Amino acid sequence: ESSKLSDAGKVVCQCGYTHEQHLEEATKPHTFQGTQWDPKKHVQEMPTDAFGDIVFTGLSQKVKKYVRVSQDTPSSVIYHLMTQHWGLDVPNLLISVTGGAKNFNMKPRLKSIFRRGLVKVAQTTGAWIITGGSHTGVMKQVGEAVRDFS
Amino acid sequence: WDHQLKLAVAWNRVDIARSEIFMDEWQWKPSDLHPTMTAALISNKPEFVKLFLENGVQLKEFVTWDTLLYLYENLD
Repeated sequence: ESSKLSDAGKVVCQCGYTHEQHLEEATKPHTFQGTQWDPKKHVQEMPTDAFGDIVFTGLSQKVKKYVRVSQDTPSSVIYHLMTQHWGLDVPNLLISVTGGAKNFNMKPRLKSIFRRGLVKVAQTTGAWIITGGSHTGVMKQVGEAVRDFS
Repeated sequence: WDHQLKLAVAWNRVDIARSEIFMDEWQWKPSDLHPTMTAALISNKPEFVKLFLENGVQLKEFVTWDTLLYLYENLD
């Protein structure tokens, strides 16, 4: 149990994911109720089942792939997955765009360069746009600049 | 962002409808434009139709039974 109770999440054992505690099973003493449980010793690995596809309800009509992956995973397994089981060929350019997510302010000249040049470099070389997945900020500009070109 | 589009329907000016009230953070929730898509379809005003098509107004679930019943009561 965490000393600092969260906002409406006071029942949280320093992680509080979905339970009165931070556990998906019985919160047994396990013969040792170690205070400040180490992530290496407390957290374990279960096989994944949260894979599949997603379709946004009414926002779009195409299908999108998604996979839930562990914190520590060899990159060979992920690459083999995306090549064989996802039908993605070897790329030619790997551009990684990152920036402010929640508090981002931009000038129109700044917006134009994303509107044009990133799309031009993406659609000629057949690059791979890799970025964070969230609904705020520069990644939203990237998403709109990639949907409007399509 | 609904009142601005209601006004922009009556302006008959596309670039003003595009230049500020479609460049900021537009809350998508595409059901907003159905009362505006109907006005654009009725007035004709055919140009706003395309503009709303770039913004994800998919016609497959936009056209309801009651929407078409209302549309057919406003013929030329």
